[PDB]
Amino acid sequence: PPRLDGFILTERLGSGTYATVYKAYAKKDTREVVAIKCVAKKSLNKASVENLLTEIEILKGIRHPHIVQLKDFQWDSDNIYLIMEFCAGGDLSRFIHTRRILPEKVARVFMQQLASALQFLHERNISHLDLKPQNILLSSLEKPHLKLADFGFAQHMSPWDEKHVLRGSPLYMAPEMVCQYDARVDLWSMGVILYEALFGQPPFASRSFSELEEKIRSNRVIELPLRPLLSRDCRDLLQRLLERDPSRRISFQDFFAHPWVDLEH
Ligand SMILES: N#CCNC(=O)c1ccc(-c2ccnc(Nc3ccc(N4CCOCC4)cc3)n2)cc1
Repeated sequence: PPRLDGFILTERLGSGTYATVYKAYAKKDTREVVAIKCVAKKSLNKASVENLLTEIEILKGIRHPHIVQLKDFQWDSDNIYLIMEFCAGGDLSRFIHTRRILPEKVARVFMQQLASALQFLHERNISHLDLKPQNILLSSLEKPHLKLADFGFAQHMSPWDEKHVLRGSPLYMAPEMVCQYDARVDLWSMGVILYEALFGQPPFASRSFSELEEKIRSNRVIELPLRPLLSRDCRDLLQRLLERDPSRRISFQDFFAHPWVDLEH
């Protein structure tokens, strides 16, 4: 791994074609623990100092209990270092899948954590995410707080081959997205995540890509499986997140004031 002025790099947590994320203990503090994303400068489309630091200022100001904090930004001769809040529970995708499903009560707590993050971000006109359980992390396994993460560093630290890099998971992408579309795609995504939490797999889970495409392009309303049976409110919310016509899909205003979501926790 890389040696850094302020931290000791322990386990590998993540790997990309270009980046690597290590866990880290602060040197002279040790109880202080971070996740550090490392990216070689050679992999990046070079950028203004103005523009990059401007973007880092903006990311560091995106501070919410259910968003992974960018704590600091460092660099050396070879790399950049995005120093993040460490989430010790791992990703929401393992969490669901190793438990098969989450019961409605737990799903609910999680959705209100994720919605409170999304409302905050919506207020700031931040949107068009790649929301999925793999980019959502857990503060711990003990009574976990979910944390939205950005697994794809972008904008002024984008790579040279940005126009040849494929973006989105299609199991979480709003169909209008995969085929002109506003931030209401994020509400679709929330729907997929809720559905995956209650039923164990995204609505469009599939053996193959043609199978997947079929489902994305279909006009069938999404059928909720029979079990578990869920409260009338949960089912209302979920049906209205998973509406294909974005015009017909729930508003952000309605999502945030929706009874099942509370937002009077
Ligand atoms: N390169 C690349 C692609 N990955 C990321 O961008 C990425 C990965 C991890 C984190 C991150 C941030 C904060 N905390 C953590 N915690 C974390 C803890 C455990 C695990 N896993 C434990 C189980 O095995 C898989 C790793 C993953 C993340 N990760 C942020 C971005």
